[PDB]
This record gives sequence, C-alpha cells and structure tokens, in this order.
Amino acid sequence: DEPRTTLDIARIWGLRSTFNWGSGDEHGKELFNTVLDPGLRFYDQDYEGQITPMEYVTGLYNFWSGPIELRFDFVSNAFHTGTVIISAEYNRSSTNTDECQSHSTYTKTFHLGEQKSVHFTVPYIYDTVVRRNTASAYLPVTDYDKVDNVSRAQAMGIRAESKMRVKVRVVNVLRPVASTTSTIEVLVYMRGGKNYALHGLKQSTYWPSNSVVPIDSFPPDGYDP
Amino acid sequence: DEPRTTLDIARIWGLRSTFNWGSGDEHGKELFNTVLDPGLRFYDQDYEGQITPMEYVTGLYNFWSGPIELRFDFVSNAFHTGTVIISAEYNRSSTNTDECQSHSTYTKTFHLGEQKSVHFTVPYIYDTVVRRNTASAYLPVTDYDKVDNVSRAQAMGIRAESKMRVKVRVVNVLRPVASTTSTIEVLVYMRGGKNYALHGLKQSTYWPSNSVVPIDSFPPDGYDP
Amino acid sequence: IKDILRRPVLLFNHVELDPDYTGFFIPIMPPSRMMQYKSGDKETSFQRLIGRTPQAAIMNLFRFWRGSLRYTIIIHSTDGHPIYVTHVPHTGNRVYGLMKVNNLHEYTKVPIFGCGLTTEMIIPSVNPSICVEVPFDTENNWAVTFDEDAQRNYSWRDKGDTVTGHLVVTPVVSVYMSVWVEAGDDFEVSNFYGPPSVKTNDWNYAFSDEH
Amino acid sequence: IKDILRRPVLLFNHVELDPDYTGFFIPIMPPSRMMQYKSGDKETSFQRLIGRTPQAAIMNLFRFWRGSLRYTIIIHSTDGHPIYVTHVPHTGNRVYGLMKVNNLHEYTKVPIFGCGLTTEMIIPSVNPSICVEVPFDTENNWAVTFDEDAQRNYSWRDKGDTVTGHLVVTPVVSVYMSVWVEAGDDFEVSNFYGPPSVKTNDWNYAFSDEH
Amino acid sequence: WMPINSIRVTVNGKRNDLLAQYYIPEDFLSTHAKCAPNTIPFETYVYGKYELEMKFVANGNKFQCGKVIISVKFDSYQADNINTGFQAALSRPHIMLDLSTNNEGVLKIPFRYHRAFVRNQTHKTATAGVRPGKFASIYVQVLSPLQTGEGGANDMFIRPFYRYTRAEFAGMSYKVPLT
Amino acid sequence: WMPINSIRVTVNGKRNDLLAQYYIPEDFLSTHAKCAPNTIPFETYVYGKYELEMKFVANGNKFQCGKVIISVKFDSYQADNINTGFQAALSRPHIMLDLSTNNEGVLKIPFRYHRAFVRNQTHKTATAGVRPGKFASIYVQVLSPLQTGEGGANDMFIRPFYRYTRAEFAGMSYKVPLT
Amino acid sequence: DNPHRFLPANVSNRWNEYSSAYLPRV
Repeated sequence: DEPRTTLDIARIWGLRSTFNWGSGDEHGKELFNTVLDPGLRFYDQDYEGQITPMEYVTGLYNFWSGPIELRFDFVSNAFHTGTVIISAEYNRSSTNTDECQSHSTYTKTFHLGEQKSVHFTVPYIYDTVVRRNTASAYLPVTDYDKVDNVSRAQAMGIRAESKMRVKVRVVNVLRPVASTTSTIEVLVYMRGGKNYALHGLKQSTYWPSNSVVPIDSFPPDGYDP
Repeated sequence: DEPRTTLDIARIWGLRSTFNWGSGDEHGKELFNTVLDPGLRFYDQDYEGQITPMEYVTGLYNFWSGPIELRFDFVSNAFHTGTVIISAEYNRSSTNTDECQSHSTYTKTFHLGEQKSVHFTVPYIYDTVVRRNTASAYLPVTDYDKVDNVSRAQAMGIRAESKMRVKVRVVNVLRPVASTTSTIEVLVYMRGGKNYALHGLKQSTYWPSNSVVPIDSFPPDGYDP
Repeated sequence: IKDILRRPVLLFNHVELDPDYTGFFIPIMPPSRMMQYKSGDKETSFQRLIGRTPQAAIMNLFRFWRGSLRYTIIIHSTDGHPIYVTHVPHTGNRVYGLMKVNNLHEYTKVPIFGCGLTTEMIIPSVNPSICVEVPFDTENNWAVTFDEDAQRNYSWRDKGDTVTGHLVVTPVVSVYMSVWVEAGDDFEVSNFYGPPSVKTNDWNYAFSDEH
Repeated sequence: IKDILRRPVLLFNHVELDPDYTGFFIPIMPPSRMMQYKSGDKETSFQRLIGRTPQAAIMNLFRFWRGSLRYTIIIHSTDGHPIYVTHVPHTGNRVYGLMKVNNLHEYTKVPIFGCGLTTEMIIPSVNPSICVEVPFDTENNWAVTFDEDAQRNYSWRDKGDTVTGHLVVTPVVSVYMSVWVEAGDDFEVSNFYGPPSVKTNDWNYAFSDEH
Repeated sequence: WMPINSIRVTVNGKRNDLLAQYYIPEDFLSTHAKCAPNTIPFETYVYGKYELEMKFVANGNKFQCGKVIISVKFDSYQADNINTGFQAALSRPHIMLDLSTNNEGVLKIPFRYHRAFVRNQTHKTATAGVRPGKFASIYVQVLSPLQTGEGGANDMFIRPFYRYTRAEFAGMSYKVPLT
Repeated sequence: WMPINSIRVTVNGKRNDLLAQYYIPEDFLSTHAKCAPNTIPFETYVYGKYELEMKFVANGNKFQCGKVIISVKFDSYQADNINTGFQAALSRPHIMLDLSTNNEGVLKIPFRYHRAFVRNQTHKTATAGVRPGKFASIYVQVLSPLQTGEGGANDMFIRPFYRYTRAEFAGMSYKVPLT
Repeated sequence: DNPHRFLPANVSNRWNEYSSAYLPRV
C-alpha cells in the first residue's frame, strides 16, 4: 500500500482550498476562481500552510504534464438544494460578471441534493506537450533578503505564468429549508490524473515551516544537565 | 526531403550571375565569361552577396572534384529568337574576339525559341584526380588588417588559380519582333554534378555579412527597461 | 523513490580535518529536515541547502529506513599521506564534526582506525576521492529518519536510534574535505507520514513573462 | 552532417573561474552565427573563430535542433580541489560567463552543485579534462538555433527558447578553464533555411601560383 | 479556395524586392479576407495544427517578360530579416512564375513548428509571453524584373488563393473577434 | 446544447400568461445567444431546413408548487394571437414542468412549413415580400400559478437550452451580420 | 542606449518587430 514512485504520491487526494455557498449568492456569481498551476499557488504573494501532495511532489520537478483531477465535497445535508457549474477555461479568461463566457468552455453542471460530492477531470490542453515549472530551479536566498530588480534580473529563469483557470458559478440559487443553515462550506480537493507526469529533478519549492531545529552533538553539546 | 549530407546541399540549384543579350550584340561576342572555380568567385577582389549552395558548402572543404552542372534560363517570350554556343575551355583560354578558339573545345549550341532554358554539364578534365581549394584553410585576420608582402609570405598555403573557363558567345544575332523588348536577361545557375565530391574539413571561406550580433546575458545585461 | 535517493547529496563543503582530534565524525543517516537550516539559528558545519534537496523532501515523508548508505569523500590534497575512514556500528550516540574521544590530547599513538574496527584509506596522490558503503549494523529493525525536535533531551537510548553508526575521517596533517551521501542498492524506506506544513518565497526572486 | 557536427568546436580559450560567484554559466546551444565575432563590437569571453567553423556554417542553415550536446571541459590545474559541473534544465533564461545568482556575496554555504540538480566533479590531480553529455530537458519539441538579432528585447518566454538549459562550472579557488562543444549521438537537425548573404576576403592574404 | 489581396508587379521592381509577405495564420484572419468562412473556427478554438495550399495566378501579356518566386519559411518568428533573399527562397520549398506565359503555381505548406500547437488569437486576459498566430512566413519576391515593349503596360497583376488541406483545432473557448 | 435567456416565474403570474415566446430561428440568431457557434452557418447560407430539440430545467424549492407548459406552433406567422391558450398548448406537441419536483422536459420540433425552405436572413437588397427567419413559434405559459410558504421565495427560475438535430443549409452567399 | 533593444516606429508594428507592410526592410 506504500507509494513506490512520486506519481503514486501525486495520485493522493489533497485539500487545496475552501469556499462558502449561501442563499444570498445570485446566479452567475463566482463561488470559486483560481489559476490551475501545480508549480505555484500564488504568483504575487507568499504561501504558508498544508500544501496538497501533488503540489509538494511537483515542486521537486522542473516539468509537469497530463490531466489534473478535482473533487468538490459540499458540507451539507439532504435539505440543502441548488445547482453549480464547474468550468475549465483555456488561453483567455472570463469576466467575473459574465457567466456566458465560462459556459462556452469545458463545463460540468452538478445538481446538489442527496449526493453531496462531484468529481471533475480537467483536460490538459496547451501549446506544448509539457509545461515548465513557474518556481525557480535554484534559489540561494536563505535569510529573506530584501529583493531588488538586479536580483530578479540575475534569476535562474523567467516565470511563464499560466492563464488557465477553473471556476465554479451559481446556476440555481441555493434554497435550503428554514430549519437548516443558509450557508454551506465546499471543500476543493486535487490530485494528478492517471496520466500525470513529472520530469527534471531540481531544488524543492516547498520546505518545512514548523518545528525546524538542526542537529547537535549528543551528548557533548550540553545534554548532561 | 531535408538534406542528409553536404553533397545533397551542393545538388541544389543556385543563381551565380546574370548577363544581358541584345539585338546589337554581333556574332562571336562574349555574352558570358568566367573562371569555373567553386573555391573562389574572384582572385583579385572582395565578394559580397548571395553565394550559391554548392560554393557555400565547398568553402568548408580543402578539396573538390567531379563534373559541375549549369543552367541558362533566358528571361524572354516566344517572339524572341536567336542562337548561342556554350563552351567549356581547358588548360589554355581563348581570345575575346576569336570565337573559333572557343568552338574547338567542348561545346553545346542552343537554339532559343519556344524553349527558354538549356542545361549544360561541364566535364571534369584536370591533371589531378581532385583539386585543392584556392581559398585559405585558416585565416586569423578578423579586423580587416592592411596586408603586406610579409603577411602573404607567411600565409597558410599558395593559391593554385584555375585557368578553366566557361563562355557563352553569339552564334546568330538576337532578332526579336519590334513589339517586344530588344534586350533580355539570362540567369546563370550552378550546382555540383551527380558525382560531385568534397574532402578535407577546414575554416569556412564565407561567413554572414548581414545582421551579425553576438549574444549577451538575458536578462542581466540591461534587458529590464 | 529509490532512483531519486541513490543520487548524491552534498553535506559538508570544504570542512577542516585536524590531527589533534580523533577524527571528523559523520552520523550514518540520510538527508532530511534534521539537517535543515533556519534563518537565525546557530551556524553549523552542515550546508544550508540540504533541506531543499529532492531526497530530503522525500525522506521527510518516510520516518523508517533500512539498508546501506554510500558516502563520497573528497580530500583537498595531492599528498602521499594516508587519510583513514573508519566505520563505527550503532553504539547509541549521535555526534558530528571534530571530537576528542574521552577528552584526550593525543591520538597518533591510539588511532581509531587501528583499534580493530573496519577501516579504508584514501591516498590523495593516487586518488583524492573515494566511495564507501556503510552496513546496517544496528539492533533495531528500522532506523528512525527524523524527530519533531532534534535538540530535545529525551530518553538516551531512543535518542540514538536515528543513526545506525558513524563514519570517522582521520588525517596525518591538517587538510580539508568535502562529503556527499546517497542510498545504497540494498536500501528501503517505509512508514509514510504524508506531507508536512511548508512555506515558499520563490515567486519574489523572479520576473514574470510580461516583464 | 551529423558526422561534421559530432567533432568538437572550441568555445572559450583560457577563461577564469572565480569562487566569489555561483559559477561560469555555459548556455546549452550549438555553435552558430549567434556566437559570431564582428569587427568593432564589444569584446566577449567567446573566441572570434566560432562563426567560421564547419559546424557553425552548417547550423546557420538549420533553425531547429533536438537531442543532446557533449561538452569537453579542461581545468588548467593539477590540484586536488574538486571542480563541479552542474546541469540546469530549461528554466527560460539565457546567460553566459560568471554570474552571482540573486546577487549574493557568498556561495560556499549555498553551492549550486549541492542544491539537488544533476552534478559531476573534475579532480585535476587525477584528470584535468572531462566530457559530459547534457540531455534535451525542455518543454518544446525543437530548440531554436538562431535569431535575426540576438540582443533584441522581445517576448521573454520566446527569447529563452534558443537554449535547452545551462552548464555551470564552480571551483574551490581561482582557476582557468577551456571549453569545447559537439553534438551527441542522439541528435537531429531540421527546418532548412538555405544559405544567407555572406562575405569573404581570403584572396587578399595569399600569393598566387605565379608569384 | 479563398482569394486574398491583389499583388502589383511594376517595371520599377528590382530583383530581391518583396512584392508581398504573409505571417500565417494571423494575416489570413485579421488582414486578408477577414469575412471568409474559413476564419470561423479560429474565433472559438485557441490552439491548432495547420497544413495549407496556396495557388498563384498571374496575368501579363505576351510582349511582357519577367520572373517571380514565392517560398515558405517554417517557424519564422524573429528570423524574417535573415535567410530572406532570392537564393534562400530557391533553397526552401517554392514555386516560380513566368509573367509572360502565365503558368500557375501551387505551394503545399506542412505544419513545422517548435511546439505541438500554434496559438490562434491574442487576448487581454491571455499572456504576452508567447506571440500567437505565426508558425510560418510566405514571401513573394522578384527574381527577374518586369519588362515591356514600346508603349506597353508598365505593370501586371498576380492573385494568391489559400486553403487548409488539414486544419485540426483544439481547446474550445468562448467566441472572440479576430485581433 | 446552447442556453438562452433565463425565465422568471413569480407568484403574481396567472394561468394563460406568456412567461416567454420564441420565433425560430430568428430569435436564436439575433436576440438569444447571439455569440453562439450554432449561428455561424446562418451568416453565409440564405435557405435551410431545421429540426430542433429544446430542453427546459426548472429550480423551485420543495415548499413551492405550480405547473408550467411549453408547446410549439408550426408555421405561426400571422397566427400567433389565435389558438394561443393553455388548451391549444395541451393539444399541440408540448411538455409539462412541475415547479416543486423539478422534472426536465424535452421538445422535439420537426420542420413543418408551407414552403420547401425557410429564409435565414433579411437584407437591404433582399425582398420585403417574404418575412424571413420564422417557420415556427415556441410558447412558455403558466398552467397553474406559483405558490409558496410563509416567508418563502416569491419567485423561481427556468432555463431553456436548444440544439439542431437536423440543420441542412442551402444557397451559399457572402457572409453578413445577423439582423 | 543599445539601439537593438527597440525598433524605430516607422518600420515596426506594436509588438516591436518589422511590420509586414514595411517592404523596404530587405
């Protein structure tokens, strides 16, 4: 049952994000919206938290390819009812208020009711056979050095930022009974597809941020109390 | 369809030169005259232009051999009429005014009319099995240094200049109709024969003369505007 | 996983060997969060980039490991002096760097390499580099990869279970060395822990494709 | 064509490696008009005769290339210090010579060879020369051979497609090196462009057979 | 078949002069024949592979004479100003038009690109890191200048026509106006 | 499938009230879903035969209740204001939507027209003697008014979707903007 | 500054490459 390859670890489901869906949310409203890049979660800010297994492992490689799977678990009961539409968008992105632009792409409409979960394979449609990682191959900065344009100019590579997105919009407004909660949380999982690939070993993007202590000489280094 | 060898590139037709043929040109007049040397176009001046594929590739080798093919495309119409004689001359050359000297060698008379093109294989007849290149094997002069006799005396080799020529003379004077042009242009193509050979890799004779810029560090070297 | 772990990871970058000591100790354990640098902590002989290697990232997921490790040691010299690399089995301690064993001030008459333990010599004039394979000479079934706190003073027998022994380098005269480590052919990992809490700031030190 | 391209072409003639930097970068691309010297332009570390080699003349005709290149690196020394040659895959930049990565002033504690990337060491005391084969680790099908203007600031992702990665040489102490390049066994060229506009002045620097 | 803009060849035109040039598919979408039904699938799809066929039809009189060459350069982005002569055209896949006889010529253009697909359209939301809509260049060049008789016509015309022999599209999206 | 404009059903809506109506194909070309790729062939071709399929999806809560009917009238030009009741809808091909259960309904619409073809587009040059782009009418009507509970929602929504099962086109011409 | 960086406006398009309209480049 133990994973043999890096691709086996990428096939483990991991919680990316969470979003709320309420009865106040009008039709065509973006409940969820993100750039699907397993290289970096953000291009414009620091990340700190529990990254998904497929993102963690993709951080070790310079290249990735293949479909990415998603799973939307709705933390609800039987009395909650509504409809959403998941949409994989390519090349160009849609306006936040324009639902019709999202509907034109590769979509799956989910009728929430008794079933409180839906799977979604995101097709890999790019100009290249593989995508290079947005993160760096080698980063010698260890002590949070204040960056300048000269430092950026002398970087390892140039970040090819992805414009490909997945969005979740309201089709039918959530109409739960008065007895139950009006708003529900939706857990967004991700993993690599069955034909997910990785290549080009490099410096890891992610590194432990909690309870990091270097080893000392036991017992010479003041272990005898 | 892509070329696999240097000999495959030498088998591509390439425009050497152009010459005019008019109604004023009397019989026995040299329309065309050149030394057939794929090593160098000129012995007594600089060359700059679009060199033929077979000359470009022959510049990479110290030795060459085999027949050379020619093609004379007459930029004319049906109403143009006349005759020329192509002549491959060996060892000794003919006088410009003496047509009879050119007629004694290996010749092909072409009757211009409906057909506006003629092919001509030049036989390889030399004292040696292969010919060495007239150009240098190694030239360290990069900055157009003003040459002296001491520089020439300390050259890589001695230029064995060829006396073999091809000429095109008027047999019958061009007699076009009054309605059309009196003068026409003739395009002279060349390539290596089916048994054209090359040997002895060396420094290239020819090198790019247009839009030559050396690489710089991207983006360190002032790419950030 | 095994293919990734079998490539070498650079541990020590040009570290001094001193003949006044017993030798430079290397604890037999793979690269992991245990050897990770943190901005502000005390300066060690270890390199700062061990934590961010592919293998270290993999070994953070598995808390068990069994089998042999391979150590590529390069002596920065071209002298005819022999530099000895002695293998110590699992005794129960965990140390690194230069150490005087039993705090003596003389070790030429009582060398660790001439005590009885398994030893191999490097002759820099012939070859300054060597690759040595250390066995799994321990009482335990598995060797523990990492702990939550490496510097915590807990039960002393359990404290030493993170290593399977030591590798001690002893010179004749003062000389520097560099050390790599990799997994052997006979090597396994188990006890999958899953991914930990992590941080990154790679975005900040690079331009986008739109200038 | 393949036979011609597989012979070595000398790139750098006795160029300095400095340990204050990360290392001497070599962009993974074959010889061509891109590395051609022009009389008057700024002086580079590259040799002047790369443009006039047989292989460079061939590569000017083909704008696509796929497969591996082989780099013969000679370190001008007989010391016991290890000089590391690290392979970087296609990241999207294009640089050469000595460079401080992220403009730091210390790289012994954070070496490029001990980050995780594929690396090979040279030990001049044993052998000052090495021959290393770099793979085709890129997203694109073909690598672009040349551009019309090498120094033009155009779309940044397309700008880096002329290389498939880098080869970084890092010393211990200050030392010089010389570098050749050739095509690998697994290597192809395509996208035939035909002959460009050219010039020569070889006639002028030689006597004729008639004095 | 879909016709594109007319080409004028004059007596003033010298050898090596560009009569016309086309960056494809870009120029067949948003400059030449913009209202063609050939351009409809490019509105919705973002990627594609494209193999073309280009016919050329000349109409010069019997008392005129001259030569024109049309060639193709595969993956020509930031390499249009080099290997761009009559000699480079004669080397690469090409056709030759005699201006007196009025012989037709057909260029069969395969897909030879350094990526798997070529991007169809630019967009405000889309990245500027990849310049789209260009996998090749076509050049129409003078090989031998046009000549004419006494009191003759000082120019004559050529008309190109294009068609996709194999146009596969990929990555469906919302429809957009072309450039 | 291509979605068209949303329909709002309120408690105020009485029996026999038109919620929406569609003159087809006209209204699917130049009002509803104008940027759809379904509308691309209508630009070039002047005539055609058209068999459609229209799916309807309702979303009312369990404490609501009501009935909606959708029907089709073939060749409805100058006969939309007669035989246009709930009773006429029940007679003609139709579907019935219960607003509580949220059952889906599909209308299979054949081509039944007094001519061979229907004209696709009007034009300045084209005749005004024949009114084009209308071979049928679709009606969405209230059968039983929407009702709700105490402090409940006073409205709920229905979404139509259309597709051509058999769209044959005839008479090619230059491309024009739709209406 | 470096003249290769940016093309003059008359010969080039918006993307900073030789315009297709500008025939005289050859």
